[PDB]
Amino acid sequence: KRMRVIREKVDATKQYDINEAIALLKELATAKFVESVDVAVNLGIDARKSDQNVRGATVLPHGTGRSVRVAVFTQGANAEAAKAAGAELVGMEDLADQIKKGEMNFDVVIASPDAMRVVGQLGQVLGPRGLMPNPKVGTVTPNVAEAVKNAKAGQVRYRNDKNGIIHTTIGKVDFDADKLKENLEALLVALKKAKPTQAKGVYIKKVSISTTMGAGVAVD
Amino acid sequence: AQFVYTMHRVGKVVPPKRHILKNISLSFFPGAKIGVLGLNGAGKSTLLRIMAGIDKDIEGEARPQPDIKIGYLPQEPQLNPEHTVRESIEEAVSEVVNALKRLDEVYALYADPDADFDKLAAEQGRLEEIIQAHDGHNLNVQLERAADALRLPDWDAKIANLSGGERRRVALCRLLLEKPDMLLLDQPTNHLDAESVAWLERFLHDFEGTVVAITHDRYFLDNVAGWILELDRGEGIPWEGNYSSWLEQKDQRLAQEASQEAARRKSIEKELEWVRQGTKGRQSKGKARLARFEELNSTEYQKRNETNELFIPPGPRLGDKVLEVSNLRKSYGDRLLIDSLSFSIPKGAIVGIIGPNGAGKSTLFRMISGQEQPDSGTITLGETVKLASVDQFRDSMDNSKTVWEEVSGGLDIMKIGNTEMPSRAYVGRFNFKGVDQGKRVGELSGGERGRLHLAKLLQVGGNMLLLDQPTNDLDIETLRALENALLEFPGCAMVISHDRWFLDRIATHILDYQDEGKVEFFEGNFTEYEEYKKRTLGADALEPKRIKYKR
Amino acid sequence: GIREKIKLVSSAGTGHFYTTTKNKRTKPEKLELKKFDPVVRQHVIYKEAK
RNA sequence: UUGAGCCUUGAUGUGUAGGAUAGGUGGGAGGCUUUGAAGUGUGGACGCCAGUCUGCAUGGAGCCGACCUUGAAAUACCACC
Ligand SMILES: Nc1ncnc2c1ncn2[C@@H]1O[C@H](COP(=O)(O)OP(=O)(O)OP(=O)(O)O)[C@@H](O)[C@H]1O
Ligand SMILES: Nc1ncnc2c1ncn2[C@@H]1O[C@H](COP(=O)(O)OP(=O)(O)OP(=O)(O)O)[C@@H](O)[C@H]1O
Ligand SMILES: [Mg+2]
Ligand code: NA
Ligand code: NA
Repeated sequence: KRMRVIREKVDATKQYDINEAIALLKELATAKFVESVDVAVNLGIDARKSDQNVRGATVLPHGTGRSVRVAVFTQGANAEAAKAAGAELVGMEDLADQIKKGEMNFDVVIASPDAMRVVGQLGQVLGPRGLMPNPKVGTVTPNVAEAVKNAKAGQVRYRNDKNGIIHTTIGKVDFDADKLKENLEALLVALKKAKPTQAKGVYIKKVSISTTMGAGVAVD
Repeated sequence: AQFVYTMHRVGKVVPPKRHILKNISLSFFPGAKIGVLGLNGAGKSTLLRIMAGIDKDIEGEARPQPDIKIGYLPQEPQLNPEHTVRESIEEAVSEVVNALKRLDEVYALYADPDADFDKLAAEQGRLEEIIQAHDGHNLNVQLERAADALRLPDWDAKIANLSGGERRRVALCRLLLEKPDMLLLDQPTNHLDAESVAWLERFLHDFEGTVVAITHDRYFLDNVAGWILELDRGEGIPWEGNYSSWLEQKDQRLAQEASQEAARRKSIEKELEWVRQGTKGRQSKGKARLARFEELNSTEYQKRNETNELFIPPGPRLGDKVLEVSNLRKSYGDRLLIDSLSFSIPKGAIVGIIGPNGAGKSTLFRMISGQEQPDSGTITLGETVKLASVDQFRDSMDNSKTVWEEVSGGLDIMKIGNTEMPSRAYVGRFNFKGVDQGKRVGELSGGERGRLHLAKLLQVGGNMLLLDQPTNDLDIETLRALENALLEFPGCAMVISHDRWFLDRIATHILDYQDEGKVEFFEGNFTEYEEYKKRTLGADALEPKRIKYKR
Repeated sequence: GIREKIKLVSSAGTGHFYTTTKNKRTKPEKLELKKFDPVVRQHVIYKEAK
């Protein structure tokens, strides 16, 4: 259907300005969905190499538009603070028997730098799943309010594809051109910070931004 | 098309002054498949040891492209006898396992605040990066998939208590788990059975990277290789084509070389006749012609071709009762290899023992030689029988000793049954016909190792032979010589092998292993064995599945 | 003339070497002797090289 | 007439367990198809032989997710791949 027309409508054989592409992105209004985005960027890194694998977290002015339920696996006197600071799933490390069984999914894995005795599944059943984060990523630290604030603001984590591709969300099209430009610039500068020790070619081989149903337009 | 590997003017010199490789200039391009041919001693394993970076002594320049991984499998894959199957396997993924253990150690940080963040949490990122470079967490599944695809033994099994074929499979799995871009294989089908070889050759055909494989066989080579590197005495000769066309080209090359050498002999004799004349007056004679004759008197390298000299000494006279087994049965733990096997060996017979890997082929030889004790007993030999046994593994010779010392033990006269034989003559009967007596056992090549093994183990003079994979590293020439020697044998022999053609050209009784530990015995050769199967056959033809490696 | 020329390279890390000959056929194992190293002025191990 | 490269458009990815061919993270919710089907008859291709992809014909509104007991999830796009 609408694909069999937007394929004719698109002219994705060129490289577009970041603000000359927002008009083409908004042109997709003829499609029916919630129209979130899946902005993807490349890198001059070899995912076979450990020292070139790129991972981290960011903070953006607006958010993803979806609530991410973050956990806090450090119970005790800090359990009340974790629950009242923005812990959508208040399950302590010693309280992971029942809340963990009840909640089969969430937004952000627990991050408790002052108490992280829990391992999880004994075989990477949670770390391998990606939800289980590490303190160096930015989740586990002495502060507890940091994780709650990141969950509320929808801080997104970078994941390195097999070919060095990094994918991220900005939200639905109800965000405006200026908001989109701000978020993509934040992502680009974060990638500039997180460029590894090897800088081959261009740190952004290609950058494209697309909706959940529509086309993907290069941002150059 | 950027190459993958390059050699320019690559040359190697061995003890004294012998140019095994002289001026080998070659380039290796992506997706290539090369089969390296040659006799037993040509320099194939040398060239692959150079290509692996292990040997830098060479003259010239050999180098791969940067950031391309070379997986080198030699033709002597070594493994840790203490290690079990998993203890040997994980070394191919050791980075992920070591990093995971370090993560386990690090996770006590968030328990106890001792040197909390600025000292090890940052390095936790490097550890998670080394995990990320691979799958890391989904690693047990990777290991299980590799074991399933390669039909590995269960991880609880040790490495010393492993059959040669499964040992080679373990080496193959540990090599391919590294996931390289250029495979160097030094006889990768040394101890493999039919299904394992077929799977390996299909995998090699599917392999995206470059493959350089040394093989003395022809059918697997026709399967895998894209072109051939002949690697004659000194010089490497590329070739596009199949094994039979390459063979034809090789005979033409050798015939032309023989003709040119004969013409050289003719011309040298003529010019010597001229040199041996007088001046006849006060005239020239001439120094230019003298110089031409002196430079014409040069040296040419004869082929060190083994050919038909493999000396199997005749044993004592053999009566009609040679060997008999009754209801033989053997099991290990819960898996049973031989169950209710009975058969008698008439004199003069060659028994081709065939079957899959670790089916019990070598353990049968252990029982016959008396080093193992069967559960159901009743193994017997005639009183005239004298046993000479050749093992599947060459790990019994002192690599320090020379060829002559190791074969003969230092005694100038060698006793073989009734007749005393000169040790040097006996050793030279096995193609060590020159100063090759002085070479060291460790410095010998794989095929020369097999030849020396046969020479050392046939001297006992038994009229019953128990040969276990006797043609492992041998080429076609030594293989044919051994086949002829086996045919001209008065006694009887039992040969375990995986070469169907070699077994078919000599076997008179087939002893074939099957599933559930049944060892079918068939008196006859392979032609009539196949005819019997066709006479009473089953309706299907599809063995393999060709599972996978990736994902 | 079967005794090729070899140099024993110091293991002290400096580039210093004694030089000698060796029967490369009868003695394939690499030579190893404790000789004086005038660079560091200590008797250290020298190992065979090309 | 070809050879090589590059960009697009397609087509393709049988381990075990799983409903049955599951490439990778996606990132999100349901869309798909009705711009005529979940199919039957037919033709080719792949085929690790289970099978899913395909040009057609009247008939053209129902196929999967979501539910989870599997290391992973459901061709439900454009993607740079
Ligand atoms: N240090 C040495 N001194 C003298 N001769 C040596 C030395 N090392 C190796 N050789 C000889 O060099 C020859 C080449 O051996 P190499 O292993 O390269 O042969 P190959 O054809 O690859 O063998 P194979 O196919 O049987 O594995 C052999 O005859 C070997 O004895
Ligand atoms: N002591 C032992 N304990 C347990 N299992 C053993 C022991 N010795 C051998 N095995 C196993 O029993 C089987 C017997 O194999 P064996 O060494 O007799 O030769 P094969 O497998 O018939 O032939 P090939 O050597 O050609 O592979 C193999 O699977 C081997 O790993
Ligand atoms: Mg020198
Ligand atoms: Na070799
Ligand atoms: Na064995």
